[PDB]
Amino acid sequence: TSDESMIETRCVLNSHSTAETTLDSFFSRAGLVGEIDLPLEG
Amino acid sequence: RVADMNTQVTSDESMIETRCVLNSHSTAETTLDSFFSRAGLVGEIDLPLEGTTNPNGYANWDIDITGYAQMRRKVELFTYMRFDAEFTFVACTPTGQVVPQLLQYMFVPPGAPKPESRESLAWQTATNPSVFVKLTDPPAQVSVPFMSPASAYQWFYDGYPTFGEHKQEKDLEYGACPNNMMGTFSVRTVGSSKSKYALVVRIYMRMKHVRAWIPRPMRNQNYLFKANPNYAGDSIKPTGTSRNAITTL
Amino acid sequence: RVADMNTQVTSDESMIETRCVLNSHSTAETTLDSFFSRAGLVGEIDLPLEGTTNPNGYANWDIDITGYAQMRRKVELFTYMRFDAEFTFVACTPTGQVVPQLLQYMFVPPGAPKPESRESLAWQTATNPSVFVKLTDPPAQVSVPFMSPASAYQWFYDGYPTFGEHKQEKDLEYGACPNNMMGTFSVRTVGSSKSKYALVVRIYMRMKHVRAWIPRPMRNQNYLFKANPNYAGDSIKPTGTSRNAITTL
Ligand SMILES: CCCCCCCCCCCCC/C=C/[C@H](O)[C@H](N)CO
Ligand SMILES: CCCCCCCCCCCCC/C=C/[C@H](O)[C@H](N)CO
Repeated sequence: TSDESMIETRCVLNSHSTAETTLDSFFSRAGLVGEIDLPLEG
Repeated sequence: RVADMNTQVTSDESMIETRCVLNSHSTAETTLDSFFSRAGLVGEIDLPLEGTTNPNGYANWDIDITGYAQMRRKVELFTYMRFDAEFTFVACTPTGQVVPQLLQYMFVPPGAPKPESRESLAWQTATNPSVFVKLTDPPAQVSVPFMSPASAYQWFYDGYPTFGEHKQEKDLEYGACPNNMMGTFSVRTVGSSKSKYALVVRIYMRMKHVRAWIPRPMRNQNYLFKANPNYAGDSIKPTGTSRNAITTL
Repeated sequence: RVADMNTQVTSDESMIETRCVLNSHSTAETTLDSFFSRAGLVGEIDLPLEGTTNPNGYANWDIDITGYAQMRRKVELFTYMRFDAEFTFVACTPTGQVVPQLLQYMFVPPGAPKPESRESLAWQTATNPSVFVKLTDPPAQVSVPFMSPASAYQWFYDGYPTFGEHKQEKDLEYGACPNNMMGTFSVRTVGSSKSKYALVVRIYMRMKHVRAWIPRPMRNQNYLFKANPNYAGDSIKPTGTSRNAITTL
């Protein structure tokens, strides 16, 4: 509850960016989605 | 209700008589962005064919740049040190040969699963930053940001990470600030079967946008262990060369 | 950079129907300056001829107004109580006779020497406030200020005066606030030889400019010891009279 109704708080300047929790940050990372085998004798 | 709540005609002047000297001498090469933005060897990864070091074609190199004396002494001139890093990986045969082998560098941040094998499912790198590159390609260069939870990296941590009583079994935790260990750098040969080439991955790291804070004395003793200021006590050498007498050179 | 540093037409109205009543009823007699500015017996001093109480013609009465139940219960309605006192001393024979005897009342504040005899050198009263008066004279009346180091007198002191561990031998110090003990009230017969009259000095004390703060429950038990809320545990009586049954009167 925004830390105010539970404890006494000081002023904190939250220069904490939320840009890394976006979908374009959480999902724009290449991951293995397919492996194709082209063997010689298999 | 309480009210209590450039030489001109010790700056060379007080010691000798001086002429006017126009000092067009730039200080731009002594900056941190000049002294530290030079890539140095911070890691070497061995992927041999018959050796017992990394025989399965994969290796998990814990990110610790204090493994080589040159760059370790360079960065250990300070304690607190915030920078972005240009990481370069020069993969080659132990004979120096450039073999047609495909490798997968993978940055494994703390908490991410370290691969237990060459064909591990952690190599799918759906969220981990990973590099796919051949040895015939030029060395893989990546820009690594300042990733520490702290405001700067900390080559000297006078303290312990955890609480509780610190016995001799937990004495290895001294100086190990987890603001500096940033997971492992995982290398594999991308394939089900064992690679036919012995491989050496040399990590060269160049720090950009460097900020460093607290200068300490340099390292005048031989480094022995990574992230450890331990020195050979029975072979302490002086900071420099010696003289047969003080009245002579 | 932080920003954190008189009845008219429950006031008789919600229960019954009321008429308008002009309440010209003064509240001036229920004030502290009305309830407490009445002199009461706070001390009796015996100076007999053959008794062992004060046989030498002098007495040192420690100032403690909790010696008589009426005024003690009056003032003990509160804890904190700041006032100036009108002290009256009615000296007489134990038979009530008014004898031609000269007495010396002497206020001995804490630190001042208590007289060890009738002819003590403390009776020179060069700094101590002292009263010289005959028994044939009217009772000696003096205005005593508010002399406490505290902001009010304190008939109940929930604590100890000194520090350190409080054993059973030091248990008598409980409730003894030295903001209230104001030395002794010393009486003598002014003379080298023993007075020929048995004497009784009755201290009557009237408090003026009274300020009292914290009302407590009154005293519903019999007082036993001065400056002590001790009660007879095996003979605890109720606050009032009893009834044979609750459905009857
Ligand atoms: C795709 C590869 C990405 C590589 C990411 C590398 C992370 C760079 C972090 C470098 C910061 C210092 C690392 C550790 C510091 C020291 O060696 C010791 N812990 C302190 O003595
Ligand atoms: C010339 C005679 C002067 C007489 C001076 C008398 C001083 C008056 C001080 C009265 C204040 C209270 C005295 C003590 C209070 C209580 O009896 C107990 N200490 C508390 O229970």
